[PDB]
Amino acid sequence: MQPFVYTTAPARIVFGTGSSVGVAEEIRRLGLSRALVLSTPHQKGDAEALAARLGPLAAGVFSDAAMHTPVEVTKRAVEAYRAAGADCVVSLGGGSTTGLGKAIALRTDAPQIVIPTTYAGSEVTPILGQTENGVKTTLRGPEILPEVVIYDAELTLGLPVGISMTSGLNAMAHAAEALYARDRNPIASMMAVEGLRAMIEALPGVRMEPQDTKARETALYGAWLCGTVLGAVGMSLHHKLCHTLGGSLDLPHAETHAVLLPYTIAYVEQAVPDQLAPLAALVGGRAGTGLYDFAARLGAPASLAALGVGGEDLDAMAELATANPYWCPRPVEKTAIRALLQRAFEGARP
Amino acid sequence: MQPFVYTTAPARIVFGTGSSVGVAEEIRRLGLSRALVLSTPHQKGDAEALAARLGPLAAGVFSDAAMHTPVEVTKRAVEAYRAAGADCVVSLGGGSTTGLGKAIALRTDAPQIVIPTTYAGSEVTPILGQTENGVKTTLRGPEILPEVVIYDAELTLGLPVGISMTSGLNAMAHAAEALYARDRNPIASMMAVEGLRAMIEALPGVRMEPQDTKARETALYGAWLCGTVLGAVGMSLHHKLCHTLGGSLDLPHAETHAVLLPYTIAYVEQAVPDQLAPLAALVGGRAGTGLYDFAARLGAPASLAALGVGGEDLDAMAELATANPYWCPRPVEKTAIRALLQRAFEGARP
Repeated sequence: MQPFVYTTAPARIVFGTGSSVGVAEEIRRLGLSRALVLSTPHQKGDAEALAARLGPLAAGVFSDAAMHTPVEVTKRAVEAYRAAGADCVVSLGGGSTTGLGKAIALRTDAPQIVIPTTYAGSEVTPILGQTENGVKTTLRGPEILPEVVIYDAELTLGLPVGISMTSGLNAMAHAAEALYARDRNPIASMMAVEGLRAMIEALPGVRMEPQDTKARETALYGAWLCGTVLGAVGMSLHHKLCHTLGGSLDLPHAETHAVLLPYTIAYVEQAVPDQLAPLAALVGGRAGTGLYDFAARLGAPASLAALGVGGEDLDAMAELATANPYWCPRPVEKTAIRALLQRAFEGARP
Repeated sequence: MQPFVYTTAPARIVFGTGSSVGVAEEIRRLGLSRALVLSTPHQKGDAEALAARLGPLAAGVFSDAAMHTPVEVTKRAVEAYRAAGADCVVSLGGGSTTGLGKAIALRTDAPQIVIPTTYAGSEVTPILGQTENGVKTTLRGPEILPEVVIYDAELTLGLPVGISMTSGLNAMAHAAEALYARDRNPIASMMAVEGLRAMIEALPGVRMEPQDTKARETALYGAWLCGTVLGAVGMSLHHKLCHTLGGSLDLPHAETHAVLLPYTIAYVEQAVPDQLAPLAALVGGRAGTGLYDFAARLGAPASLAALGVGGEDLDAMAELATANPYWCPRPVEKTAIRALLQRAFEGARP
């Protein structure tokens, strides 16, 4: 056996269809009483309805969360948190909403109750990416990890199919990289395999019937495990490239994951195919090409060209990706990253 | 899916052969500097050798750890801890030594760094048993769960084969009951299966070659996961029966588990075969009868009669077993418990 470290941090994860009826009780369980409910504009009404349900337990709604968690928006949200007299945040939504809550927590020590409605998995990680002056940078710390998460699959029925598929691939990216992360361990790897298995089973079902509560519950269960293993063992080249392009080119985030994943996994698989073998098994092929084929079954975008990236962007992106790199089992110098980005731009099978 | 709550607390688990060289580093990482090193009288030499190596970071050695964690010993240990200006404990050795550290932690808030040398699994539970002027008590709480565990298989090579087998079966019992816990969750269940797989692989290897570090590492990995699930979810018939029956008759603890497990698992398996299916699949298609066959493979005692129990004792045991009502997936009824005890007394196939 390879040596390892396995670490747990304090968290309370509530999982079940209809579990979101318990938001009030979870606020009270923390000894708190004035939540700022957070959303993007895409779930503004849902946030307002939740705030109304909370009554005296809601201090207000901030519905302006933004992709890539830009510092300008965080500054507004913190001012709103302070002015409202809030004592916690309730983050209703996807990864952008969770990210805002984390950015507020970093600045204010606000406890977070997160109600995820996508497969981003941010709700169970101590990691925060924030964008400032065209660069997204990541931080990790106990201040960032949400105290409480409420998983209610009924809240995912309305997630549009397209973003359901690419958010699903975003979840899979977490688990795939967990298999070869610097801080990998056998339990995180077991959980990563189960998360991948769940996503591979569920996403085609969700595509076939977006209102299928069984397929939605399986996908959300998978996303929980995929996010958990990201939080536990960290990340590598794939996440670095997503953060680089996402931040700097303002690319659609889940879509960037979906497009890059077959290429970044194919690259790493050349060096550690044994570590990626369990993923290769689940996709019924090689890990990289198998992901490309699976993403095609889901109808996900397959090229960076489809995301509006220009060939002229790639040099700068390859250079930026070598600043503050994430650990990788293969060397990831600028020449190699540029070639990988060229492959992803073209969108052909790895 | 069955809804669940998954709660974690802070813990760092360091796993690897030779890892015990890293105790100083773990004390430093906690920001602590005055460790009271704990042991039994036998491991006094080992404890003093560790304290010497710790230099500035050791406050002293207390080497009077005793079975069942008697309050008289704890009082002397706490007096030593407080007089030395200690700020944590290092619990080197068996379950008794882990218990002493927990008893000190209860009273002093001492962080615990546990270096287990057995399969007790106490190092990853929030449970503490104590004896006070003869009175055995059990408590549980977050203050009891050790902050740090260092698993070094090289420290387990001296565990005699007999107790290795029966304590290994006792560890498996935690995982088997975790699969049907009232508060079962997917992470505890995955851990449970993995712990069972590890013990099923390792224990026969240990029996063949007790000095084999590969088999020993796998067994210690199994013990960690089985202890973790003991710590995470509620046990049931098997544990309640071993506790009451072993406690009342002062029967050898691990041996009682080893004898009863096939029968108690068989009993529950009649009602919830699907929950035990992941275990049944590891032991030939039926969990209860499979565990009977597996235990025989290890040379474990196979009957209550082999543990000194007489036919005339069974009535009283059945009364004790049904004296204190608790949750089980199958009704616990005296008639069925009588039949279970008779089968266990005879050492017959379940």
